[PDB]
Amino acid sequence: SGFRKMAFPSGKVEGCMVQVTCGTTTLNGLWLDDVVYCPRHVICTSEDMLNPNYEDLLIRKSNHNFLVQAGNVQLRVIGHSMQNCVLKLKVDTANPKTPKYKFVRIQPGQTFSVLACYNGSPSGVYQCAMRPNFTIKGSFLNGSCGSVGFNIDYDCVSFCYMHHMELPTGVHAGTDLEGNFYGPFVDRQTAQAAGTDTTITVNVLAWLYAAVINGDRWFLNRFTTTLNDFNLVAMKYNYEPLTQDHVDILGPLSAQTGIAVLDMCASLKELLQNGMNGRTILGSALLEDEFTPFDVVRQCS
Amino acid sequence: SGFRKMAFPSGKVEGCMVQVTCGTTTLNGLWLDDVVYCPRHVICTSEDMLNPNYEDLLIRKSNHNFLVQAGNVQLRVIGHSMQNCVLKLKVDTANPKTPKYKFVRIQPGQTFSVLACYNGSPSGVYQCAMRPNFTIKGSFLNGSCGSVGFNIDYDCVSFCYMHHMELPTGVHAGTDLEGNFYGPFVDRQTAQAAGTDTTITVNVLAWLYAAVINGDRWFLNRFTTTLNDFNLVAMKYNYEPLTQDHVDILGPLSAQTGIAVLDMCASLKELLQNGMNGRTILGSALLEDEFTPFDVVRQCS
Repeated sequence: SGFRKMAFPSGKVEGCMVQVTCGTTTLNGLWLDDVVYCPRHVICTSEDMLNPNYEDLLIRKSNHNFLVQAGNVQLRVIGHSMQNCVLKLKVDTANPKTPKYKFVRIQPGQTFSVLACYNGSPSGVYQCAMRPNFTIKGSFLNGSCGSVGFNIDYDCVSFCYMHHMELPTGVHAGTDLEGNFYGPFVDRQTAQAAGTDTTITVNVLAWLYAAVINGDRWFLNRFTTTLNDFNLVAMKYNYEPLTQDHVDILGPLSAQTGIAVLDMCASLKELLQNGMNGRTILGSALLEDEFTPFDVVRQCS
Repeated sequence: SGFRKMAFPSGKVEGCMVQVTCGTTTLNGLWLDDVVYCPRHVICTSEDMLNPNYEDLLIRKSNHNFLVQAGNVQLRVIGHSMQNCVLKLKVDTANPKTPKYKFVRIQPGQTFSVLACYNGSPSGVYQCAMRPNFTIKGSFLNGSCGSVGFNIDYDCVSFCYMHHMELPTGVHAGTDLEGNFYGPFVDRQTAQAAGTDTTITVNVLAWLYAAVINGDRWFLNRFTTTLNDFNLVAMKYNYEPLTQDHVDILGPLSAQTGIAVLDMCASLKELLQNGMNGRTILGSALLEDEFTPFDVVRQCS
């Protein structure tokens, strides 16, 4: 028993992290087979970051401009190209630790593990959720660009995030591994900022189910509500709307506990309207929305 | 920027996890060089767990009674012995992925990463603090015994915890890797329960410093307090006493922020006496005590 925010074991990804240096700019890259993936902004300095033309900047580079280091061993770059906001550097050695992998793009409200790296060296691992406004609330210091986010399913690593930049509010923005940004952000210095965010309702409900499974029941009540009346309270408190597909995804948890989804929605309505009155749920005094129904099932089998 | 509960990258430990089976009991073991370490209660069934004599039970076993599996490869057991509550199984193959390691015992209030495993297969990684009552608030399902806790310092893994059992309140108890339990617990079925716990004051203060570093300042005030008057409020709210050594450990954080330790103690006193009034600190509505001063410095450089 117990319920903890848990990352995937990171070993399969640790074996893929390298350091990429271009000029005086160093950051992290992802070495899969004979290709290294990294943020394209490794090819410019701060003067270019104000208004960069990356097609121009890349044409002015050669293979020998890129230093790739996997631990001690320097990897020889034999080709370079750009795919959207990611740079692909072909190297003359296939990574012998390449896991089975896929490049997948995730949806807002889904979670993934982040392996924070500096200078190609992993430093820590933690879970993130993609917020509805396409930012993540991570922990990234200078040098962490190119750190990746991933999920693991039966020894296949699904890479979903590469870190590119920090926004003024301290949240983080990046791309999928095809180089396409999550959200309306760009890899240049503008006044860009995170848009308004909302709470992921289906995840809050999943976490209330986790709490019941772990013996927290004080917030339960005899009432039920309709989907429609619940959603009127959702909008008032800046929660995302709940759909029938959400109800269906919550099915297995509702079955394991015996509490119908719309029964739990009544509890959430009262928590939103009255607060907690000094009590806690799974050790939180706030309603937590960064656990998916899948995350809960994984720990509550 | 940002501040997140972060585990150490787990790859070095993943390469050491094996499955140990004895009869119908299977759990996790730790394979370092040519020795496998696991909880000794793998050698008994439920009838023995009520009042086991482990010296008797081990004398009745032979090497061929132990099945050790590292992935697919079965490891041949050529020796067995008991050290306190851990079983040591000598095998005929040295683990080629053995990292540099040490066996260290940690202090209450210190943190470590847990690699949750099932059937020798890692499933997730998360941070834990050793509570003052020598329990941890982990996430462990059936089959997770023998999962280990560790810290990493410059590619040396310091193993500090092996998981043995769950207590009635849902918290967890285990041993160091020499087999010596943390706290007053035993590996048999008694009515044992966690003792009263307290809040780790130095860690709460470290986390308030993290918050200031990340731009949370609303709880600061112009006041200072003495160590003695602070400690009178500590006892009232079930906080551990603060010592001069604690003040010294908080030195670097106090220097980076410009807020003297006893200045921050005044803020903690007011947070304890008045609450938060609907505000949050680093996204928590509760005061968090599972980050050490070291954990904070690691993310706030």
